[PDB]
Amino acid sequence: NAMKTLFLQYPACSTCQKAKKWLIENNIEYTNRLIVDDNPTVEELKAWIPLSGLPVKKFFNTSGVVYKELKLSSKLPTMTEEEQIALLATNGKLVKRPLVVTERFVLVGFKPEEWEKLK
Amino acid sequence: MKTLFLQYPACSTCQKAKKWLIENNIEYTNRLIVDDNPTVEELKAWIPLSGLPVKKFFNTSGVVYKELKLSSKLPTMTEEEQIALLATNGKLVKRPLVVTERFVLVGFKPEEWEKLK
Repeated sequence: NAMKTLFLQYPACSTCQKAKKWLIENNIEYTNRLIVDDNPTVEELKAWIPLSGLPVKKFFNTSGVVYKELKLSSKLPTMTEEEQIALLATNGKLVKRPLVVTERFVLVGFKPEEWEKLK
Repeated sequence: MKTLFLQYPACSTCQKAKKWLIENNIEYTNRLIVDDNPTVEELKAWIPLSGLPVKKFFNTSGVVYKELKLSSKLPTMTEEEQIALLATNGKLVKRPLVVTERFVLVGFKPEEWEKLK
């Protein structure tokens, strides 16, 4: 069922295309979602981050221009998780992509070694 | 290098960890995590190596953790504040910890300790 795997991406992004190619190659049904047009909300981020097992900074798009001009490189430490999550929910360009969300795990960016948990 | 195995004798998960390292022929050096507690310099290097949030290095069954309501508090604290707290006393740190040059493991999840060859 495609409703059990949520794929959040930005279609012009090069890592996304690769990931999407991998999901189809591997026969994984999923539900598409545009991370920028329909950006993660606080309530989502607050469920997705713990499931990912990763630091909240790992959910930042550090290749982004929006990241760059808000100087988040320097600012992120000085921010609490609450503040970092609140920020993330304000702009989808700020969120790492792609993300895949399932009931048991969340994957951040495209790491084929890790995306195998979906098989 | 040495493989530090930081633990608390009376803890049953550390006991399970130790049992697993011996069973699986992995060479380690025992360290008492309470008596010989992780320093700020150790935490600042170990935390990046584990790939976990700083949050995950807290002993969630310790007395300070519970009495300070550290589950509701920790997200209101910066990484640096969390590390300075963690360094104050060994009973605050999640156990067991295994430390090598390549990586750091926190708590005992048998599948993840596969990295130890």
